[PDB]
Amino acid sequence: SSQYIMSTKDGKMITSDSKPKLDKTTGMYLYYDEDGREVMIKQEDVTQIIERLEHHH
Repeated sequence: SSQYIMSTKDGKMITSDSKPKLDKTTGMYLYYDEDGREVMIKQEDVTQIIERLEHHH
């Protein structure tokens, strides 16, 4: 239900409907894209992970 957004050091922004899972072996954050499969983003490229809560449930 919560909405996730990741901010990239370069200034970009990325959304996801699932909590991105950090893979310490590769320092890669796995997450799911809109209408699609999983995708990868480097841990070091991510400045923050933002959770936006749902309240109208």
